[PDB]
Amino acid sequence: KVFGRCELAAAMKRHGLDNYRGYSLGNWVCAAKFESNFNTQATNRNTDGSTDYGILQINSRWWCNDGRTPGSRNLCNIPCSALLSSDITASVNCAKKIVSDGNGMNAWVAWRNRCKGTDVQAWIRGCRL
Ligand SMILES: O=C(O)c1cc(O)ccc1O
Ligand SMILES: O=C(O)c1cc(O)ccc1O
Repeated sequence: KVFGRCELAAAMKRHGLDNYRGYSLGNWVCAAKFESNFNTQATNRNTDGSTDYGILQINSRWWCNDGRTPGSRNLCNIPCSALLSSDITASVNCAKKIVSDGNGMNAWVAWRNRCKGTDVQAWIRGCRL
């Protein structure tokens, strides 16, 4: 599913990401924009052999099982394919674990390089929330 900007903001809010670990909703929308272009089906292979999955591009080396990433820890206890669903529940629950692990949203390269230090509130402006 390719979400609209405000559609995804509303879904993320309903699932508890607004101000989760202190990160306002616009941070999460901005991160999804630049990780996946709001596409739940996005997949991208990493140099190290792992793959990133879903709207928040969650990585198979640590967080989910894709059956082809040697050394994977599957810390979210899910198949990576669960991160590609039109239902964002699995992606959100796994993201909550990731963001809580001490490094915050710096875990997401696109957030660090394209959202952090910007007017992230812009990503939710005009949205019914
Ligand atoms: O909250 C959700 O899971 C949700 C899912 C959608 O497909 C669209 C809007 C939403 O708010
Ligand atoms: O592709 C981009 O860099 C981009 C940046 C924006 O601020 C808005 C939409 C986009 O597609």
